[PDB]
Amino acid sequence: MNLPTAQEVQGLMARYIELVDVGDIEAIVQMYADDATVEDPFGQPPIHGREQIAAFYRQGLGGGKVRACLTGPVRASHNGCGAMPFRVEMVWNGQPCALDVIDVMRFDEHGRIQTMQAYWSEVNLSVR
Amino acid sequence: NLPTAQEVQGLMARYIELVDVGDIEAIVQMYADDATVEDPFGQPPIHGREQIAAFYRQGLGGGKVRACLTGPVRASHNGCGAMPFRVEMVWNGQPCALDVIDVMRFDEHGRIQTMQAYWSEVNLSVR
Ligand SMILES: [Cl-]
Ligand SMILES: [Cl-]
Ligand SMILES: [Mg+2]
Ligand SMILES: [Mg+2]
Repeated sequence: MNLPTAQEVQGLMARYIELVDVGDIEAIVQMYADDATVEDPFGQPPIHGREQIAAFYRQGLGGGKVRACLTGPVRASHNGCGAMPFRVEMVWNGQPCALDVIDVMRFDEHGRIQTMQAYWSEVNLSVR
Repeated sequence: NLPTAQEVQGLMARYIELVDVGDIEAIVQMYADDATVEDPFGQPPIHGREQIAAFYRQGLGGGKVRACLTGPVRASHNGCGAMPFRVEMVWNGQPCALDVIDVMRFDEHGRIQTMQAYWSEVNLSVR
C-alpha cells in the first residue's frame, strides 16, 4: 500500500480496533511506522518508536480484560488521515469501567500509522 | 491557563448548539483572531475573521442545515477536544447526512485557535 485513500484509512482504523479488541499487541505495533509517535492521552509527551509503543500497549493491554468497539464510523480524509470514536471496556479494582475515546491517525506513504493522538481525560471514564 | 477539560465539553457543545440554530455571528464570536479552520481536513486552511464568516455563511446561510452530537465530547487537559456529530443538509437538491468529527484547540480565553473537521464522501449518505 501507498499513502491509504479515504476507504483504505477507514478499513485500517477499524482493524486497528479489532486488534485492541483482542489484545494482539505485536500486530498492533506492526501497524505503526518504525519511528511512529503515540500521544495518548493527547497533551501527555509523546511515546517515539516501535520499542516504546510496544511497552505502552503491553502495559495498557497485556492485563486485565480490555475490550473495544467503534461507536460510530470512521471519518477519513483524502490525505491519509482519519479520526474514529470508540469505547474501551476494562476492569479496575474488579469494577467494570469504560472509557470513551477518539483517536486521530496520520498514515504513511506504506499504510503505516505514522502519528496517533488519543483524546480523552476522566470526563470520559463512566465506573459501574 | 488554558479551559478545563469540563470547560471544553461546554465550549464544543455550545459550538454544536450554535450550528444547528444557525447563528453565524455567535459562531464566528467563538473564533480567536489568529484562528484557522481546516474543513475538510486535507484542505487548505481558511484564516481571516471575514473569511471564516464567509465560510459559515455559505454552509449555513440556507437556514435549514441541523446538527447534533452523536456521542460525547472527549476533552484533554491542554485546551483541546474532539467530538463526533451528524449534519443534516442538502446535496444534489436530495436530504443528506454527513458524519463528522471536529478537533478543536482553544486559547488562553476559551476561544477557538484551530478547528479541524474530519470527513469525506465516505461519510456522506442520502436519506
Ligand atoms: Cl458517530
Ligand atoms: Cl461516541
Ligand atoms: Mg473483536
Ligand atoms: Mg518512514
